[PDB]
Amino acid sequence: ALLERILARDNLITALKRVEANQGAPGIDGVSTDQLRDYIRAHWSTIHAQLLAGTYRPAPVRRVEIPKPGGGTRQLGIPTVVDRLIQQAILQELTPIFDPDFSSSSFGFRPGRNAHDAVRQAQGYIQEGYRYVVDMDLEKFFDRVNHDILMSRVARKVKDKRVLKLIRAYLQAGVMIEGVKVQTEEGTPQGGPLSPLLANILLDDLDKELEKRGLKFCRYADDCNIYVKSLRAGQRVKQSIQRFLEKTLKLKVNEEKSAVDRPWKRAFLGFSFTPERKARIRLAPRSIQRLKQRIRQLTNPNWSISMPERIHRVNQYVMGWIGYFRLVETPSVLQTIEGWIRRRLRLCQWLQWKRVRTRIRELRALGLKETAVMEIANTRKGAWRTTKTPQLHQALGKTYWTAQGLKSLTQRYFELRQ
DNA sequence: CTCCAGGCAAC
RNA sequence: UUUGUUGCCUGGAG
Ligand SMILES: Nc1ncnc2c1ncn2[C@H]1C[C@H](O)[C@@H](COP(=O)(O)OP(=O)(O)OP(=O)(O)O)O1
Ligand SMILES: [Mg+2]
Repeated sequence: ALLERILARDNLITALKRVEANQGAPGIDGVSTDQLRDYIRAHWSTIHAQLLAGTYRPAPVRRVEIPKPGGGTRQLGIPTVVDRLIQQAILQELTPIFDPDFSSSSFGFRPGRNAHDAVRQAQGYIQEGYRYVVDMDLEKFFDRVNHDILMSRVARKVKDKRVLKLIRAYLQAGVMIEGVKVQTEEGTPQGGPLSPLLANILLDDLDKELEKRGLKFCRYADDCNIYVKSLRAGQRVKQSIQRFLEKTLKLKVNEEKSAVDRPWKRAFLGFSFTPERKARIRLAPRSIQRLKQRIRQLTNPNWSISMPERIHRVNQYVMGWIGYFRLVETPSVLQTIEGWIRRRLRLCQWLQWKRVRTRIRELRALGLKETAVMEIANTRKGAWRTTKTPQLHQALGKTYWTAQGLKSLTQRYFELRQ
Protein backbone atom coordinates (compact mmCIF):
# COMPACT_ATOMS: atom_id res chain seq x y z
CA ALA A 1 0.00 0.00 0.00
CA LEU A 2 0.90 3.73 0.34
CA LEU A 3 3.29 3.37 3.34
CA GLU A 4 5.04 0.56 1.39
CA ARG A 5 5.10 2.88 -1.67
CA ILE A 6 6.61 5.66 0.50
CA LEU A 7 9.26 3.33 2.04
CA ALA A 8 10.40 2.09 -1.41
CA ARG A 9 14.19 2.46 -1.83
CA ASP A 10 14.04 4.61 -4.98
CA ASN A 11 11.52 7.00 -3.41
CA LEU A 12 13.67 7.32 -0.26
CA ILE A 13 16.91 7.89 -2.24
CA THR A 14 15.38 10.76 -4.27
CA ALA A 15 13.94 12.22 -1.02
CA LEU A 16 17.41 11.98 0.59
CA LYS A 17 19.11 13.79 -2.33
CA ARG A 18 16.58 16.65 -2.02
CA VAL A 19 17.37 17.50 1.64
CA GLU A 20 21.06 17.06 0.73
CA ALA A 21 20.71 19.63 -2.09
CA ASN A 22 18.58 21.88 0.19
CA GLN A 23 21.53 22.29 2.61
CA GLY A 24 19.09 23.53 5.27
CA ALA A 25 20.08 24.18 8.89
CA PRO A 26 19.66 21.13 11.21
CA GLY A 27 16.57 20.35 13.34
CA ILE A 28 16.71 19.98 17.14
CA ASP A 29 19.03 16.94 17.17
CA GLY A 30 21.68 19.14 15.49
CA VAL A 31 22.57 16.63 12.76
CA SER A 32 23.32 18.34 9.41
CA THR A 33 22.60 17.61 5.73
CA ASP A 34 26.29 16.68 5.40
CA GLN A 35 25.86 13.90 8.01
CA LEU A 36 22.43 12.82 6.63
CA ARG A 37 23.71 9.91 4.45
CA ASP A 38 25.91 8.55 7.28
CA TYR A 39 23.18 8.92 9.91
CA ILE A 40 20.46 6.96 8.06
CA ARG A 41 22.83 4.05 7.23
CA ALA A 42 23.23 3.49 11.01
CA HIS A 43 19.62 4.12 12.08
CA TRP A 44 17.62 2.70 9.11
CA SER A 45 16.61 -0.77 10.37
CA THR A 46 15.13 1.00 13.43
CA ILE A 47 13.48 3.96 11.57
CA HIS A 48 11.98 1.70 8.85
CA ALA A 49 10.58 -0.96 11.24
CA GLN A 50 9.40 1.44 13.95
CA LEU A 51 7.30 3.41 11.40
CA LEU A 52 6.16 0.13 9.72
CA ALA A 53 4.84 -0.86 13.18
CA GLY A 54 3.14 2.53 13.80
CA THR A 55 5.19 3.10 16.96
CA TYR A 56 7.31 5.85 15.31
CA ARG A 57 6.96 9.34 16.76
CA PRO A 58 8.89 12.15 14.99
CA ALA A 59 11.09 14.66 16.86
CA PRO A 60 9.70 18.21 17.59
CA VAL A 61 10.43 21.11 15.17
CA ARG A 62 12.96 23.85 16.04
CA ARG A 63 11.58 27.35 16.73
CA VAL A 64 13.39 30.07 14.77
CA GLU A 65 12.26 33.72 14.67
CA ILE A 66 12.74 35.23 11.19
CA PRO A 67 11.53 38.72 10.18
CA LYS A 68 8.94 39.08 7.38
CA PRO A 69 9.09 41.92 4.74
CA GLY A 70 5.91 43.27 6.41
CA GLY A 71 7.79 43.82 9.68
CA GLY A 72 6.33 41.12 11.95
CA THR A 73 7.93 37.94 13.29
CA ARG A 74 7.57 34.67 11.39
CA GLN A 75 8.04 31.54 13.52
CA LEU A 76 9.62 28.67 11.60
CA GLY A 77 9.37 24.96 12.37
CA ILE A 78 12.60 23.16 11.42
CA PRO A 79 12.32 19.34 11.53
CA THR A 80 15.09 16.76 12.02
CA VAL A 81 16.94 16.00 8.72
CA VAL A 82 15.28 12.54 8.92
CA ASP A 83 11.85 14.11 9.67
CA ARG A 84 12.50 16.30 6.59
CA LEU A 85 13.44 13.17 4.57
CA ILE A 86 10.34 11.21 5.67
CA GLN A 87 7.94 14.13 4.95
CA GLN A 88 9.54 14.43 1.50
CA ALA A 89 8.90 10.72 0.84
CA ILE A 90 5.25 11.29 1.89
CA LEU A 91 4.94 14.41 -0.34
CA GLN A 92 6.46 12.66 -3.41
CA GLU A 93 3.74 9.97 -3.18
CA LEU A 94 0.85 12.25 -2.07
CA THR A 95 1.26 14.60 -5.06
CA PRO A 96 -0.27 12.18 -7.67
CA ILE A 97 -3.00 11.36 -5.07
CA PHE A 98 -4.11 15.00 -4.59
CA ASP A 99 -2.70 17.27 -7.37
CA PRO A 100 -4.84 16.33 -10.46
CA ASP A 101 -8.08 17.09 -8.54
CA PHE A 102 -6.79 20.52 -7.40
CA SER A 103 -8.32 23.69 -8.91
CA SER A 104 -7.45 25.11 -12.35
CA SER A 105 -7.26 28.48 -10.53
CA SER A 106 -4.94 27.12 -7.78
CA PHE A 107 -1.36 28.30 -8.37
CA GLY A 108 0.40 28.14 -4.96
CA PHE A 109 2.97 25.43 -4.10
CA ARG A 110 2.05 23.36 -7.19
CA PRO A 111 4.17 21.41 -9.76
CA GLY A 112 4.26 22.96 -13.27
CA ARG A 113 2.32 26.02 -12.03
CA ASN A 114 3.85 29.45 -11.38
CA ALA A 115 3.17 33.01 -10.17
CA HIS A 116 3.05 34.24 -13.81
CA ASP A 117 0.02 32.02 -14.57
CA ALA A 118 -1.71 33.57 -11.53
CA VAL A 119 -1.10 37.11 -12.89
CA ARG A 120 -1.85 36.32 -16.59
CA GLN A 121 -5.26 34.95 -15.54
CA ALA A 122 -5.64 37.92 -13.16
CA GLN A 123 -5.07 40.48 -15.94
CA GLY A 124 -7.31 38.36 -18.24
CA TYR A 125 -10.31 38.92 -15.95
CA ILE A 126 -9.93 42.73 -15.61
CA GLN A 127 -9.34 42.93 -19.39
CA GLU A 128 -12.67 41.08 -19.87
CA GLY A 129 -14.56 43.71 -17.84
CA TYR A 130 -14.31 42.43 -14.25
CA ARG A 131 -12.53 45.66 -13.22
CA TYR A 132 -12.78 45.12 -9.43
CA VAL A 133 -10.92 42.69 -7.14
CA VAL A 134 -11.55 41.22 -3.67
CA ASP A 135 -8.00 40.52 -2.47
CA MET A 136 -7.76 38.28 0.62
CA ASP A 137 -5.05 36.98 2.95
CA LEU A 138 -5.22 34.77 6.06
CA GLU A 139 -3.90 35.54 9.56
CA LYS A 140 -0.87 33.34 10.40
CA PHE A 141 -2.04 30.74 7.85
CA PHE A 142 0.35 27.83 8.57
CA ASP A 143 0.05 28.52 12.34
CA ARG A 144 -3.79 28.27 12.26
CA VAL A 145 -4.53 25.06 10.25
CA ASN A 146 -6.88 22.85 12.30
CA HIS A 147 -5.63 19.26 12.82
CA ASP A 148 -9.10 17.69 12.77
CA ILE A 149 -10.48 19.47 9.67
CA LEU A 150 -7.20 18.88 7.77
CA MET A 151 -6.93 15.06 8.20
CA SER A 152 -10.63 14.85 7.47
CA ARG A 153 -9.66 16.23 4.04
CA VAL A 154 -6.54 13.99 3.87
CA ALA A 155 -8.62 10.86 4.60
CA ARG A 156 -10.98 11.70 1.67
CA LYS A 157 -8.61 10.14 -0.90
CA VAL A 158 -6.04 8.40 1.32
CA LYS A 159 -7.63 5.14 2.50
CA ASP A 160 -4.51 3.72 4.23
CA LYS A 161 -4.80 4.02 8.04
CA ARG A 162 -1.02 3.81 8.70
CA VAL A 163 -0.15 7.07 6.86
CA LEU A 164 -3.07 8.97 8.46
CA LYS A 165 -1.58 8.07 11.86
CA LEU A 166 1.87 9.15 10.57
CA ILE A 167 0.80 12.61 9.25
CA ARG A 168 -1.11 13.21 12.52
CA ALA A 169 2.06 12.24 14.44
CA TYR A 170 3.99 14.94 12.52
CA LEU A 171 1.22 17.50 13.14
CA GLN A 172 1.01 16.67 16.88
CA ALA A 173 4.82 16.74 17.41
CA GLY A 174 5.59 20.00 19.25
CA VAL A 175 8.39 22.58 19.43
CA MET A 176 11.52 22.81 21.61
CA ILE A 177 11.73 25.99 23.71
CA GLU A 178 14.41 25.89 26.47
CA GLY A 179 14.82 22.09 26.18
CA VAL A 180 11.11 21.16 26.54
CA LYS A 181 8.43 19.69 24.22
CA VAL A 182 5.62 22.19 23.53
CA GLN A 183 2.62 20.26 22.13
CA THR A 184 0.83 21.60 19.03
CA GLU A 185 -2.96 22.08 18.96
CA GLU A 186 -3.29 24.03 15.70
CA GLY A 187 -0.83 24.45 12.82
CA THR A 188 1.38 22.65 10.31
CA PRO A 189 5.17 23.33 10.71
CA GLN A 190 6.55 26.39 8.85
CA GLY A 191 9.35 24.34 7.29
CA GLY A 192 7.87 20.85 6.93
CA PRO A 193 8.42 19.57 3.32
CA LEU A 194 4.87 18.14 3.16
CA SER A 195 3.17 21.19 4.78
CA PRO A 196 2.75 23.31 1.57
CA LEU A 197 0.72 20.43 0.02
CA LEU A 198 -1.47 20.10 3.15
CA ALA A 199 -2.22 23.82 2.77
CA ASN A 200 -3.62 23.14 -0.73
CA ILE A 201 -5.69 20.13 0.46
CA LEU A 202 -7.53 22.26 3.09
CA LEU A 203 -8.35 25.18 0.75
CA ASP A 204 -9.38 22.95 -2.20
CA ASP A 205 -12.94 23.02 -0.78
CA LEU A 206 -12.69 26.83 -0.73
CA ASP A 207 -11.72 26.49 -4.41
CA LYS A 208 -14.63 24.05 -4.87
CA GLU A 209 -17.00 26.54 -3.16
CA LEU A 210 -15.87 29.40 -5.44
CA GLU A 211 -16.19 27.19 -8.56
CA LYS A 212 -19.74 26.23 -7.46
CA ARG A 213 -20.48 29.95 -6.89
CA GLY A 214 -19.28 30.51 -10.50
CA LEU A 215 -16.75 33.20 -9.59
CA LYS A 216 -13.70 34.27 -11.61
CA PHE A 217 -10.75 33.94 -9.20
CA CYS A 218 -6.99 33.47 -8.73
CA ARG A 219 -5.44 31.70 -5.71
CA TYR A 220 -1.78 31.47 -4.72
CA ALA A 221 -1.30 30.06 -1.19
CA ASP A 222 -3.56 31.85 1.35
CA ASP A 223 -3.42 34.96 -0.86
CA CYS A 224 -6.70 34.49 -2.73
CA ASN A 225 -8.51 37.07 -4.88
CA ILE A 226 -11.87 37.05 -6.67
CA TYR A 227 -12.47 39.24 -9.75
CA VAL A 228 -15.91 40.91 -9.84
CA LYS A 229 -17.75 43.31 -12.17
CA SER A 230 -18.53 45.85 -9.40
CA LEU A 231 -17.68 47.26 -5.93
CA ARG A 232 -21.17 46.41 -4.61
CA ALA A 233 -20.87 42.74 -5.68
CA GLY A 234 -17.30 42.67 -4.29
CA GLN A 235 -18.33 43.94 -0.84
CA ARG A 236 -21.18 41.39 -0.86
CA VAL A 237 -18.83 38.42 -1.53
CA LYS A 238 -16.19 39.82 0.90
CA GLN A 239 -18.40 38.90 3.88
CA SER A 240 -19.98 35.66 2.59
CA ILE A 241 -16.58 34.03 1.87
CA GLN A 242 -15.19 35.35 5.21
CA ARG A 243 -18.14 33.60 6.92
CA PHE A 244 -17.52 30.43 4.85
CA LEU A 245 -13.79 30.04 5.62
CA GLU A 246 -14.28 31.03 9.28
CA LYS A 247 -17.02 28.39 9.81
CA THR A 248 -16.41 25.37 7.51
CA LEU A 249 -12.57 25.40 7.55
CA LYS A 250 -12.11 27.49 10.77
CA LEU A 251 -9.62 30.19 9.67
CA LYS A 252 -8.97 33.85 10.58
CA VAL A 253 -8.73 36.57 7.91
CA ASN A 254 -6.00 39.23 7.92
CA GLU A 255 -8.18 42.33 7.40
CA GLU A 256 -5.10 44.59 7.11
CA LYS A 257 -4.01 42.72 3.94
CA SER A 258 -7.53 41.93 2.65
CA ALA A 259 -9.34 44.63 0.62
CA VAL A 260 -12.19 45.34 -1.86
CA ASP A 261 -10.06 47.98 -3.66
CA ARG A 262 -9.40 48.56 -7.39
CA PRO A 263 -6.79 46.15 -9.00
CA TRP A 264 -4.34 48.90 -10.11
CA LYS A 265 -4.31 50.42 -6.59
CA ARG A 266 -3.39 47.02 -5.04
CA ALA A 267 -0.40 44.62 -5.30
CA PHE A 268 -0.60 40.91 -6.27
CA LEU A 269 2.50 38.65 -6.06
CA GLY A 270 4.90 41.62 -6.43
CA PHE A 271 2.93 42.96 -9.42
CA SER A 272 0.43 45.80 -9.85
CA PHE A 273 -1.74 47.02 -12.76
CA THR A 274 -2.23 50.18 -14.86
CA PRO A 275 -5.54 52.17 -14.75
CA GLU A 276 -5.95 51.44 -18.52
CA ARG A 277 -9.01 49.64 -19.98
CA LYS A 278 -6.75 46.85 -21.26
CA ALA A 279 -4.66 46.86 -18.08
CA ARG A 280 -0.89 46.41 -18.35
CA ILE A 281 1.20 44.77 -15.60
CA ARG A 282 3.52 47.14 -13.69
CA LEU A 283 6.05 46.68 -10.89
CA ALA A 284 4.55 47.02 -7.41
CA PRO A 285 6.16 49.91 -5.38
CA ARG A 286 7.33 47.36 -2.78
CA SER A 287 9.19 45.32 -5.45
CA ILE A 288 10.96 48.48 -6.75
CA GLN A 289 12.00 49.49 -3.21
CA ARG A 290 13.23 45.97 -2.34
CA LEU A 291 15.42 46.10 -5.48
CA LYS A 292 16.73 49.61 -4.68
CA GLN A 293 17.56 48.67 -1.05
CA ARG A 294 19.46 45.60 -2.32
CA ILE A 295 21.54 47.57 -4.88
CA ARG A 296 22.42 50.17 -2.18
CA GLN A 297 24.02 47.39 -0.08
CA LEU A 298 25.50 45.53 -3.09
CA THR A 299 27.28 48.68 -4.28
CA ASN A 300 30.15 49.79 -2.02
CA PRO A 301 29.48 52.18 0.90
CA ASN A 302 32.24 51.28 3.41
CA TRP A 303 32.63 47.78 1.89
CA SER A 304 35.77 46.05 0.55
CA ILE A 305 35.62 43.52 -2.28
CA SER A 306 37.04 43.52 -5.85
CA MET A 307 35.07 45.59 -8.41
CA PRO A 308 35.12 42.91 -11.16
CA GLU A 309 33.67 40.71 -8.40
CA ARG A 310 31.10 43.40 -7.47
CA ILE A 311 30.00 43.67 -11.13
CA HIS A 312 29.48 39.87 -11.19
CA ARG A 313 27.63 40.05 -7.83
CA VAL A 314 25.36 42.77 -9.28
CA ASN A 315 24.99 40.63 -12.46
CA GLN A 316 23.78 37.45 -10.68
CA TYR A 317 21.17 39.40 -8.68
CA VAL A 318 19.77 41.62 -11.48
CA MET A 319 19.63 38.89 -14.19
CA GLY A 320 17.86 36.58 -11.73
CA TRP A 321 15.53 39.36 -10.48
CA ILE A 322 14.52 40.22 -14.07
CA GLY A 323 13.82 36.49 -14.66
CA TYR A 324 10.80 36.72 -12.38
CA PHE A 325 9.90 40.36 -13.15
CA ARG A 326 9.94 39.89 -16.97
CA LEU A 327 6.12 39.85 -16.85
CA VAL A 328 5.84 43.65 -16.41
CA GLU A 329 4.75 45.56 -19.53
CA THR A 330 6.42 48.90 -18.67
CA PRO A 331 10.08 49.03 -19.90
CA SER A 332 10.27 52.79 -19.11
CA VAL A 333 10.76 52.27 -15.34
CA LEU A 334 13.14 49.38 -16.17
CA GLN A 335 15.17 51.79 -18.30
CA THR A 336 15.29 54.23 -15.36
CA ILE A 337 16.43 51.66 -12.75
CA GLU A 338 19.29 50.41 -14.98
CA GLY A 339 20.41 54.04 -15.32
CA TRP A 340 19.99 54.31 -11.53
CA ILE A 341 22.03 51.08 -11.08
CA ARG A 342 24.77 52.59 -13.29
CA ARG A 343 24.51 55.86 -11.30
CA ARG A 344 24.78 53.96 -7.98
CA LEU A 345 27.71 51.88 -9.32
CA ARG A 346 29.44 55.14 -10.37
CA LEU A 347 29.54 56.23 -6.70
CA CYS A 348 31.71 53.35 -5.47
CA GLN A 349 34.05 53.64 -8.49
CA TRP A 350 34.62 57.36 -7.74
CA LEU A 351 35.61 56.73 -4.07
CA GLN A 352 37.95 53.88 -5.10
CA TRP A 353 40.21 56.56 -6.59
CA LYS A 354 40.60 58.36 -3.24
CA ARG A 355 43.75 60.32 -4.16
CA VAL A 356 43.59 63.32 -6.54
CA ARG A 357 46.66 62.01 -8.45
CA THR A 358 44.96 58.63 -9.12
CA ARG A 359 41.83 60.47 -10.38
CA ILE A 360 43.84 62.26 -13.11
CA ARG A 361 45.81 59.05 -13.90
CA GLU A 362 42.68 56.96 -14.63
CA LEU A 363 40.48 59.53 -16.45
CA ARG A 364 43.33 60.34 -18.88
CA ALA A 365 43.84 56.57 -19.41
CA LEU A 366 40.11 56.20 -20.15
CA GLY A 367 40.14 58.63 -23.09
CA LEU A 368 38.61 61.76 -21.52
CA LYS A 369 39.98 65.21 -22.54
CA GLU A 370 42.44 66.95 -20.19
CA THR A 371 40.21 70.04 -20.19
CA ALA A 372 37.50 68.03 -18.36
CA VAL A 373 39.94 65.84 -16.32
CA MET A 374 41.44 68.74 -14.32
CA GLU A 375 38.11 70.58 -14.06
CA ILE A 376 36.46 67.85 -11.93
CA ALA A 377 39.42 66.04 -10.27
CA ASN A 378 39.76 68.74 -7.58
CA THR A 379 36.04 69.61 -7.19
CA ARG A 380 34.54 70.60 -3.80
CA LYS A 381 31.18 68.90 -4.52
CA GLY A 382 29.85 65.82 -2.67
CA ALA A 383 30.36 62.18 -3.69
CA TRP A 384 26.76 61.60 -4.89
CA ARG A 385 26.78 65.13 -6.41
CA THR A 386 29.82 64.23 -8.59
CA THR A 387 28.16 61.05 -9.95
CA LYS A 388 25.51 63.06 -11.85
CA THR A 389 28.01 65.58 -13.35
CA PRO A 390 28.42 65.73 -17.20
CA GLN A 391 32.07 64.55 -17.22
CA LEU A 392 31.59 61.41 -15.07
CA HIS A 393 28.79 60.36 -17.47
CA GLN A 394 31.13 60.80 -20.46
CA ALA A 395 34.07 58.80 -19.06
CA LEU A 396 31.97 56.21 -17.17
CA GLY A 397 28.41 55.95 -18.66
CA LYS A 398 26.53 53.20 -20.54
CA THR A 399 29.31 52.23 -23.02
CA TYR A 400 31.94 51.95 -20.24
CA TRP A 401 30.05 49.63 -17.84
CA THR A 402 28.85 47.22 -20.59
CA ALA A 403 32.49 46.92 -21.73
CA GLN A 404 33.48 46.30 -18.08
CA GLY A 405 31.20 43.25 -18.04
CA LEU A 406 27.94 44.62 -16.60
CA LYS A 407 24.95 42.74 -17.98
CA SER A 408 22.22 45.14 -19.16
CA LEU A 409 18.86 44.90 -17.34
CA THR A 410 16.68 46.00 -20.28
CA GLN A 411 18.57 43.95 -22.90
CA ARG A 412 17.73 40.64 -21.18
CA TYR A 413 14.20 41.88 -20.44
CA PHE A 414 13.57 42.02 -24.20
CA GLU A 415 15.57 38.79 -24.70
CA LEU A 416 13.25 36.91 -22.32
CA ARG A 417 10.28 38.56 -24.09
CA GLN A 418 11.62 37.42 -27.50
C1' DC B 1 13.95 13.67 -18.51
C1' DT B 2 17.14 12.66 -13.87
C1' DC B 3 20.98 14.44 -10.78
C1' DC B 4 25.08 18.20 -9.07
C1' DA B 5 27.26 23.67 -7.74
C1' DG B 6 24.79 28.17 -7.59
C1' DG B 7 21.20 32.20 -8.30
C1' DC B 8 16.30 35.00 -8.70
C1' DA B 9 11.28 35.29 -7.28
C1' DA B 10 6.55 33.92 -5.02
C1' DC B 11 4.54 32.21 -0.57
C1' U C 1 22.28 33.09 11.25
C1' U C 2 16.97 31.17 8.03
C1' U C 3 13.10 26.30 7.19
C1' G C 4 10.17 24.43 3.41
C1' U C 5 7.74 24.12 -1.32
C1' U C 6 7.03 25.79 -6.35
C1' G C 7 8.47 28.21 -10.93
C1' C C 8 12.29 30.09 -13.69
C1' C C 9 17.53 31.09 -14.88
C1' U C 10 23.43 30.49 -15.46
C1' G C 11 26.98 26.64 -15.72
C1' G C 12 28.22 21.29 -15.23
C1' A C 13 27.80 15.24 -15.46
C1' G C 14 24.80 11.83 -18.01
N1 LIG D 1 9.92 31.41 3.81
C1 LIG D 1 8.91 30.58 4.08
N2 LIG D 1 9.19 29.33 4.52
C2 LIG D 1 8.18 28.50 4.80
N3 LIG D 1 6.87 28.72 4.70
C3 LIG D 1 6.62 29.96 4.27
C4 LIG D 1 7.56 30.93 3.94
N4 LIG D 1 6.94 32.10 3.52
C5 LIG D 1 5.66 31.81 3.60
N5 LIG D 1 5.39 30.54 4.05
C6 LIG D 1 4.10 29.91 4.29
C7 LIG D 1 3.62 30.01 5.73
C8 LIG D 1 2.56 31.11 5.67
O1 LIG D 1 1.54 30.89 6.64
C9 LIG D 1 2.01 30.95 4.27
C10 LIG D 1 1.38 32.19 3.68
O2 LIG D 1 2.32 33.29 3.69
P1 LIG D 1 2.06 34.70 4.39
O3 LIG D 1 0.63 35.15 4.28
O4 LIG D 1 3.15 35.63 3.85
O5 LIG D 1 2.40 34.44 5.92
P2 LIG D 1 1.49 34.22 7.21
O6 LIG D 1 0.09 33.88 6.85
O7 LIG D 1 2.21 33.23 8.11
O8 LIG D 1 1.59 35.64 7.93
P3 LIG D 1 0.50 36.78 8.11
O9 LIG D 1 -0.31 36.39 9.35
O10 LIG D 1 1.31 38.03 8.50
O11 LIG D 1 -0.40 36.88 6.78
O12 LIG D 1 3.13 30.53 3.46
MG1 LIG E 1 -1.16 35.17 5.58
